Amino acid sequence: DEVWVVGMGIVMSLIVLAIVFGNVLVITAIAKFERLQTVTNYFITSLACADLVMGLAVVPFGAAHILMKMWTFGNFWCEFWTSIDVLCVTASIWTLCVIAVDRYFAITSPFKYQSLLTKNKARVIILMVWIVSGLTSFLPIQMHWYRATHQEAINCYAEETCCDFFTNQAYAIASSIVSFYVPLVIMVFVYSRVFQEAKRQLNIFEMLRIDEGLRLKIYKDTEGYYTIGIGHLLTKSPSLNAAKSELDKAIGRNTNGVITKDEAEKLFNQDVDAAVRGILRNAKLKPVYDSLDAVRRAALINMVFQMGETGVAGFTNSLRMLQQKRWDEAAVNLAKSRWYNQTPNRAKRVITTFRTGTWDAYKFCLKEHKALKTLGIIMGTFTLCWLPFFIVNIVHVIQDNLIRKEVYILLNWIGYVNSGFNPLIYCRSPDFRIAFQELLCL
Ligand SMILES: CC(C)CCC[C@@H](C)[C@H]1CC[C@H]2[C@@H]3CC=C4C[C@@H](O)CC[C@]4(C)[C@H]3CC[C@]12C
Ligand SMILES: Cc1ccc(OC[C@@H](O)[C@H](C)NC(C)C)c2c1CCC2
Repeated sequence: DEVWVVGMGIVMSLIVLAIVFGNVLVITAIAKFERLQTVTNYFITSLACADLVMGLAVVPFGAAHILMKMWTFGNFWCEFWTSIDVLCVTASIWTLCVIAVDRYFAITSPFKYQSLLTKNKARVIILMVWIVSGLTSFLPIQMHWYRATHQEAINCYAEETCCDFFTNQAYAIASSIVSFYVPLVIMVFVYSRVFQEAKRQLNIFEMLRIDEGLRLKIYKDTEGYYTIGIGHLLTKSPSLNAAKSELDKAIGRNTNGVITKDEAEKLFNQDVDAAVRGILRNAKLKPVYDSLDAVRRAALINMVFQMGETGVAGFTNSLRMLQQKRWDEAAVNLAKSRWYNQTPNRAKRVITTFRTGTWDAYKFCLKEHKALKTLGIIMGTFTLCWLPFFIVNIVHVIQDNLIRKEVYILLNWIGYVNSGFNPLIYCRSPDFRIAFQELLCL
């Protein structure tokens, strides 16, 4: 009825507007801020382009097809529109598969979080995805290879006002597997390894980068002591000059209370090295360290880094039970300390690491790991929005009379609405957040 059509009209207009605004913003943000011109964001540009082309050239014509209950745009635009629709989905899922693979080679390289690809190579990859997926999208449609031979389909082909996507089973099966299932299966398989590797490759340096933070200017501790870099304690003296001298001495140049990322990592290495040397020189800590596994050793190094060899050595009953592998018993004693009261968020992560012997407490804490999670969210949400439609479509092939037109259209629009979601997910990135407020003049 009238109220449903007008109400449907408003909702669809907002979907078209949300997709277009959101995706133009992404493209603009990457194009204007150099810090965002990265290989990963070049693939995100490929994905935002598909979503923009979806939002501008696909969804408005689909909306008009639903509202008008017919196709008023002619047979040529009908086949062309359908081809663009398929291209936008094929290109998107292959771009996500490329991201997964790129992230895999990155995490399994000594560079860890940087692409092994150059921007030129990445551009050529994107161009290859779009050309190939465009060839597999447009050719079977223009050539009419997709066409079904039943009368309901045949009548619809000859009718200029009918643009119902009737396809033969071989086309529906073949194009779905190659254009959607194969890249999806590879993406989910490869990206689960990326996540596995980020947890597996967690070390003491990332653990402390997480706990201590990074500051290139002098700041105050929890104890209010002058610090810089990754928890590098400068002096217990309440003089900023005393902190500045000690800094100038450490680095070996006129720092003026500021250091480089190169200098921050340099001090950090010495500190972590000293913590380990201090453990190996302590009679009370060395047997505890020898009995611990790789992960738990990092938790112990962390404590020595924060409190010092002597401080940790005082936890005589905890250390005894760490040695005796009585983790939950050690955890209780460690919780019943001044250390836990002073730094509860850090202590709980360290205590958890001692209990589990895993990195689950440091899961998605690093900014690079947070970027990986964001990319996983993009992939997970695309899959959730498109898979019900693709399953129902390949089930309509096996069992002809499954569910009706209204369910088929609904599930396609679930997929469509995904083109509007990605700009909101990039809001997770602080770099993207700043870019947006800058472009939106907020
Ligand atoms: C209907 C069809 C033909 C239109 C498809 C639009 C085409 C022209 C778009 C979609 C995705 C686009 C690419 C998206 C990603 C990048 C990375 C960017 O840093 C340089 C350009 C480049 C390589 C774009 C070139 C143009 C491109 C291939
Ligand atoms: C290879 C491939 C790629 C994308 C697909 O769905 C997109 C879907 O919005 C369809 C085209 N829209 C109709 C409402 C026109 C499909 C295939 C195979 C059939 C379904």
